Amino acid sequence: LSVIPFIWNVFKSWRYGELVTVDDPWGYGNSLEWATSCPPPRHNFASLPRIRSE
Amino acid sequence: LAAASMETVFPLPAEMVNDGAEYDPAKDVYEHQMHSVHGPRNAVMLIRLRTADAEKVIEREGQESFHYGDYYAYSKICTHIGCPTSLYEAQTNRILCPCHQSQFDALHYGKPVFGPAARALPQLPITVDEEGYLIAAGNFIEPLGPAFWERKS
Amino acid sequence: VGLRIMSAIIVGLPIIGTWMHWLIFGGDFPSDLMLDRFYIAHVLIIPAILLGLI
Amino acid sequence: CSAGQITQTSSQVAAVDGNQAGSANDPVLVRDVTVHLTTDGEAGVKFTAINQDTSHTSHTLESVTVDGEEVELDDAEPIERNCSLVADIQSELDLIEEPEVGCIQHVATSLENPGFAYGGVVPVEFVFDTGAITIDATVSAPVLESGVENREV
Amino acid sequence: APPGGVLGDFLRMGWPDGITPEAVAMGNFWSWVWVAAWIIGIIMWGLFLTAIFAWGAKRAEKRGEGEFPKQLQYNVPLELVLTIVPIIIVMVLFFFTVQTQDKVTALDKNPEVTVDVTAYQWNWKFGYSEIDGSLAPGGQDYQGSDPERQAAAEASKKDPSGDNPIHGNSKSDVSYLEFNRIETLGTTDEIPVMVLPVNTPIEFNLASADVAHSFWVPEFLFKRDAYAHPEANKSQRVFQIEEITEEGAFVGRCAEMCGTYHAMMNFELRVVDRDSFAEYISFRDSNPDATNAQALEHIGQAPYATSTSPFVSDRTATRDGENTQ
Amino acid sequence: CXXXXXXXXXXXXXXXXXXXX
Amino acid sequence: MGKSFALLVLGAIILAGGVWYTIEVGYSVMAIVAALIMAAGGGIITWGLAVAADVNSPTSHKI
Amino acid sequence: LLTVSGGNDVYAMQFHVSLNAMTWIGRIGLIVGPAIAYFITYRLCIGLQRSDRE
Amino acid sequence: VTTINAIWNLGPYNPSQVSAGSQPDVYMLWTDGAARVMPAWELYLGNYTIPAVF
Amino acid sequence: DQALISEGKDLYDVACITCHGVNLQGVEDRGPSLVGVGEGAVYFQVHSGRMPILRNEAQAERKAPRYTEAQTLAIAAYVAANGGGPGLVYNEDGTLAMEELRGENYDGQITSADVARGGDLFRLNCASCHNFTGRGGALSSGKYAPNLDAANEQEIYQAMLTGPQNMPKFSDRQLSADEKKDIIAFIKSTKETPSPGGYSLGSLGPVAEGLFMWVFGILVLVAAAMWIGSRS
Amino acid sequence: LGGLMALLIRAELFTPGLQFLSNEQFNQLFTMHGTVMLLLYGTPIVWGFANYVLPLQIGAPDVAFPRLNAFGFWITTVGGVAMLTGFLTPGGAADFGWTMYSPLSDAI
Amino acid sequence: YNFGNHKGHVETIWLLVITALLVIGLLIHLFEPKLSQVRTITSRNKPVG
Amino acid sequence: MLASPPLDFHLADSYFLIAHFHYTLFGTVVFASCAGVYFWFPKMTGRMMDERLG
Ligand SMILES: CCCCCCCCCCCCCCCC(=O)O[C@H](COC(=O)CCCCCCC[C@@H](C)CCCCCCCCC)COP(=O)(O)O[C@H]1[C@H](O)[C@H](O)[C@@H](O)[C@@H](O)[C@@H]1O
Ligand code: HEC
Ligand code: HEC
Ligand SMILES: CCCCCCCCCCCCCC(=O)O[C@H](COC(=O)CCCCCCCCCCC)COP(=O)(O)O
Ligand SMILES: CCCCCCCCCCCCCC(=O)O[C@H](COC(=O)CCCCCCCCCCC)COP(=O)(O)O
Ligand SMILES: CCCCCCCCCCCCC
Ligand code: FES
Ligand SMILES: [Ca+2]
Ligand SMILES: [Cu+2]
Ligand SMILES: [Cu+2]
Ligand SMILES: [Mg+2]
Repeated sequence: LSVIPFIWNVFKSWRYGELVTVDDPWGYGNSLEWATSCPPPRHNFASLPRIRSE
Repeated sequence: LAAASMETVFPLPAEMVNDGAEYDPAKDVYEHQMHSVHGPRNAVMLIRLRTADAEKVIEREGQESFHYGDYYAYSKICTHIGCPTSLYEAQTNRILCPCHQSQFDALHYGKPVFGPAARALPQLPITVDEEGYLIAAGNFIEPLGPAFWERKS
Repeated sequence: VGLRIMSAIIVGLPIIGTWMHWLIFGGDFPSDLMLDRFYIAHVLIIPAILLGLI
Repeated sequence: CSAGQITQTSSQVAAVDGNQAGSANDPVLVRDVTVHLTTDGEAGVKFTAINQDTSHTSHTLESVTVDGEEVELDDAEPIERNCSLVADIQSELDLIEEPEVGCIQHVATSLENPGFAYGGVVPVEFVFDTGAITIDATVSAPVLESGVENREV
Repeated sequence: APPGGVLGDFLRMGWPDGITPEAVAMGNFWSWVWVAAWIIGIIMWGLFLTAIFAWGAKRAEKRGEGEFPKQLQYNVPLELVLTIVPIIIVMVLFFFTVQTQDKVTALDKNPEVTVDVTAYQWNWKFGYSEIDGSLAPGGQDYQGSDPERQAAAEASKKDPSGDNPIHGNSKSDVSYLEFNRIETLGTTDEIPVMVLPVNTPIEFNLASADVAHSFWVPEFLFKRDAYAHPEANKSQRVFQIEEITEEGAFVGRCAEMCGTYHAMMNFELRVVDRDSFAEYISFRDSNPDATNAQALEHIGQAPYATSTSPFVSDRTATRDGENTQ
Repeated sequence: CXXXXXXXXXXXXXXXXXXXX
Repeated sequence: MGKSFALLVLGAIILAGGVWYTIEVGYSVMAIVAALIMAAGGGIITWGLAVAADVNSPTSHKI
Repeated sequence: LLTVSGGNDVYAMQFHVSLNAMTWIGRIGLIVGPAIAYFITYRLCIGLQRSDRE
Repeated sequence: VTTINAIWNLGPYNPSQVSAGSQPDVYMLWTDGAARVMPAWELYLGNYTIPAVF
Repeated sequence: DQALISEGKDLYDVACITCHGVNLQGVEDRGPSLVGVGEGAVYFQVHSGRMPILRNEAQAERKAPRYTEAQTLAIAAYVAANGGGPGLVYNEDGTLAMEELRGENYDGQITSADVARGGDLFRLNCASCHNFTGRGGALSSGKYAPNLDAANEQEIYQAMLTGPQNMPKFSDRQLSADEKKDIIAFIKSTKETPSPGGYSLGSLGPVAEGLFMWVFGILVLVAAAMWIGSRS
Repeated sequence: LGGLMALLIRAELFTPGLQFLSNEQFNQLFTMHGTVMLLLYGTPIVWGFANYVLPLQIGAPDVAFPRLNAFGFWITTVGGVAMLTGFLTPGGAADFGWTMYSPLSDAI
Repeated sequence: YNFGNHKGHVETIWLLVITALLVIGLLIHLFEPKLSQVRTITSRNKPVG
Repeated sequence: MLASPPLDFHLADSYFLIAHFHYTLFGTVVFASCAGVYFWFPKMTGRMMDERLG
């Protein structure tokens, strides 16, 4: 029965559900994928930052 | 005929017989006997049921005396489009038509239980002669083969 | 068996079903003239029409 | 889908001539019961009595009655447990041999041939020391020597 | 040496009390291992809970804490010590593991009775191969193998018509099987009962007619796969026990997927007195035409399995939960 | 819709036997 | 808190119904149906608990 | 579907499917098969149109 | 290089004997497939019959 | 023989006892009674690799044999001791006839006069369930009549002597020895004779000739047209 | 799809006796359940978080072999459809577990 | 399709399921349902604009 | 516990094993997979999933 809320959540929030207006909506994301738009461009990157750590 | 067997039989009248105790290797009956085998509605399948199965048979009204103990004879011509229904299943006791897949129940007076056929297989009355031979005791009650406009009273 | 199927299809027609069968086959199936009507329709009648239409 | 609770393999039967009685919770079983009648007017009964009674009690068979007259048994010993009493006409019993491994007893039978019809069904009745088993059994000719039997014609 | 009473009962988690010294050793090991596992689990879960109740977002707001605290990433020495600790734990555990597993896998227990177990699809068949002269019919060491019944199997090795594909032997070489005089055969409607003595070293010889099965006795706390041609597979087909301490009837199940009626091939062990067993053997030896149930009745036992019942074979029955015979 | 004359009947059992001794 | 307690009570009564219903239908096919009943009851109870534990520590605000 | 079901005896035997199942596939498939075919084909045609415009 | 219509395997036409499948040619299969998937829908009027083939 | 039964029951006491019983009386929903089936029914079921059944379904399958020839005959001997029915057909010596049951008038090859008669017999009774040339056919619900290529002549004889599952039983009174031998002649002649003209597309008929052309034949000609013409 | 099978298994085990399933169709129900969740769910979910995030996490425009990457998805789907076709046969799917223990899983 | 010669209901349960799915689909197609935009803010997400 | 043969004698091919690899499979491939879905959903789709439903 868990499948029921899960499926409804995925289906509903795919079309509706809050728009993300920020690059990194979870706040303190610390990996390169949180340096792009949501969703990312076709080629994943409109720019690259300076990578100095993990 | 052993129990759970099927055999095609044809209307062999008394005067077209050459076999048996009175056989002369001079009489020619082959040409006549070919007429019966080549008749459009002549073929009849004779089934010997197991004694356990013969007690589960439901007969049609008016055709209750048409069997000889364990022998039931049904017309071989399908009641859909007249293909020969000859795929007799020994255990399921269904007769399957090769052409279009109709299953006629052998324990329900040939009533179809699948496919496009709507009417049950006609049954032939049979009995045994004084000499000891299987004979037809009567004619079919109803027209054989596929339906037509002016068929069923 | 194809001819048996075809003949029994025609014979089962609502009104003109048994009268049509006797007109095509020249009687009950099978009949003497049946394979002669089929042969002439096959070597001449249809190919003439076909060639003309083509 | 065809491997459900009702399958077309589990429900199959012995595919021989003549039925049986008793399945699971019955002390005595009879298997493959017919009234054999040789072409040249020699009669008898074929059956096989299995004593599978959990409470070892050693059933013995008193008599067999086909329709009206009894059958000549051959003073068979009582069936103890997981044993078997195979009976047939003597002519068809010389073809097989008594094992020394299990406990199987071969017995010959005979009748008076009152007038049984091939293909007919008759109410065979076994009377043991304790109980009687009544079953309808077909009348059939014994199996032919396989591969030697041509046509007279 | 189980820890205490009710606590010890809890630690078992339904582990049967065990009727064998082997089972006792395994049970003790299991209880202690669970004691340690529970401790470790409690610590790990305790930390997971304190992560909820202690380290929070607006838990750390009353104290004027801001965001981004400590930001530590490498406590080197703690990492090395928290690597070593699991190593020590697993090593000390493995010592006891190898210590315990030696008891069961030993084959030097000097058995006083050997049983030939033969698993087939789908039932069991037991035969008394050797019996010590002590508890023997007359006194001479019982020698249960059939002269001609076994030699007939030994002759199945080569197909008379050319068929020796498997290393110059018949594809259906049933010769690894052992045929005996006193054999209990299990039917679909009669559960095979293997009768054993008490306080005696028993040996079991396992083989399979066709497919892989598994001789599991929950009370033994032990199971072993029986394989067709166990020698070729290089599987030890023999296991021994010191003795059986308890008396009564114990279930046994096939714990290996083997076709359809896998859930329906159960056997029973009837452990009886020494003298009684001897008498049983004497009766069944002098009465080769008798049945196992009759022999069991001879020694005052229940003729049929008490811990198990045969399954009703009818498929479209049992819908109402009546699956026993 | 249903076949007008195809109708099951009520019946139980019968017996037979040959002649000429 | 509003939706919660209602869901808990509805779930509880359904679950009780299911538990009671199992006892009549012994080992039949209907035992499966009664299992579905109690599963639905338990599901509703946990749904109520989940909504209760969300309005306590919410992560999403109504705009 | 008409062609396959006209010859579902040879399909049943060679491909190990129930003949009754084949009959029912033919019966039901003549309603559900065309509908799915239309949906997929329409969407794919518009997809091909879109790729042209890009 | 390929066999078609091996008529020697089949015998002379006999109304009483038949084979498994026994399909017409590929172009005629749709008509034969129509007959298989049509249910038993006979109309029994007063002393008349419309076959299920109609 | 006695040792035959002895060793013949030994194989049966570890293989055929689950879904058959101890006294071959059968089980509720596992298998029938083997009483009266005969020495010829055990041969067909065991040798052809049809027995033992591994799972209940629409129809039991032919597979790899579990037992050899000798073992099969031992099991058959044990079974026939519980009331015997049809037996194996032998020849001049005590050997199982194989190539001798390829026609009534068989000497060293099939007589063309035997295939003619055997053909019409085969067509009358078994052309329906099987194909014209025994290629196989479908049945009611997951069942089918198998292709006849895999069976030897003894298996053919015993197949129509006993009636395996849904096959009817053809006793010697119904189809005589000569008729059965003629049927075998036709079966073994149509199998072992290559097509006079072409690559017989599994002998299935109009359905296989229409797939070779309508799917593969036209594709080659399209490829030729695509080669000569343009893509614009 | 794999869960629908676990529930059917789990429903049958509710009470003693075979209520709606048989041995044959219970055995082929955990074989297919345990398979479609290691090889049709588990592994096919490993390469989805891998195919999405890995190029995004290393700063790549695309994967090395994009056209081969598209083949890995389609072959998995075909394999999944192939293994489930067993249920559309009268006998049923495979009924030997997810491990093909021998000689249980041979011609014989 | 439910009217004819067939004794089995494994095909009835197959017909009714498909019919139910078709009816559900046609009702969705008729009473075209729409949903609202979820006007929420999760964690460090910014409002539209 | 399963890794020690003295303990695995009683536990092999039982429901203790079944319980074990459902804590590890349903552990990793279900809990962490769903975690990954909720985590990366904004990245994959530019929308956020409902917290209450989650
Ligand atoms: C080009 C791609 C082609 C893909 C097509 C794939 C779809 C095929 C689905 C196959 C389902 C088959 C399930 C089998 C079911 C079965 O065998 O049941 C039979 C009755 O068949 C039925 O009704 C099922 C018919 C319903 C099928 C619906 C098919 C519609 C398709 C076209 C649409 C869906 C897929 C769309 C894919 C399109 C791709 C694009 C996305 C009756 O049983 P029976 O032969 O009587 O035997 C038993 C005794 O043996 C035994 O005693 C027992 O006791 C008896 O009860 C009896 O069962
Ligand atoms: C489920 C396990 C099963 C096992 C194991 C089994 N059988 Fe059977 N047997 C059947 C079933 C079911 C049938 C029903 C007919 C069929 O499907 O062929 C059958 C039918 C037969 C027949 C056909 C009898 C007839 O005319 O109806 C013979 C002979 C036979 N079995 C012999 C054997 C022999 C010899 C073995 C030797 C191991 C064996 N069986 C093992 C289940 C089994
Ligand atoms: C259904 C009607 C039916 C008829 C009529 C029929 N068979 Fe069969 N036949 C079957 C079925 C079904 C089987 C499979 C039974 C089994 O293998 O358990 C079969 C099996 C066989 C086998 C074993 C096949 C093999 O590959 O080993 C042979 C040989 C055989 N038939 C030949 C014949 C011969 C010869 C005739 C007639 C002169 C005949 N059959 C008539 C249905 C039929
Ligand atoms: C964080 C780890 C916490 C450690 C808790 C230790 C609790 C186990 C007590 C051991 C009692 C030994 C009794 C005995 O002789 O039984 C024997 C050995 O028992 C064990 O297997 C204990 C293994 C415990 C796991 C190892 C963790 C050790 C951590 C290192 C710190 C010392 C078995 O009895 P038996 O041979 O059957 O007669
Ligand atoms: C437009 C139609 C397209 C089809 C999409 C397919 C998805 C269908 C799934 C339907 C799910 C319903 C949505 C829903 O209710 O979720 C939400 C409520 O939450 C739940 O469903 C939780 C309960 C689930 C488990 C307990 C079940 C107990 C009842 C027993 C049932 C047998 C709907 O509320 P919402 O407006 O989304 O916030
Ligand atoms: C007789 C042909 C009429 C065509 C009707 C088209 C209906 C197909 C729609 C199914 C797909 C849903 C969008
Ligand atoms: S002709 Fe017999 S069903 Fe069509
Ligand atoms: Ca249950
Ligand atoms: Cu087992
Ligand atoms: Cu097992
Ligand atoms: Mg294991």
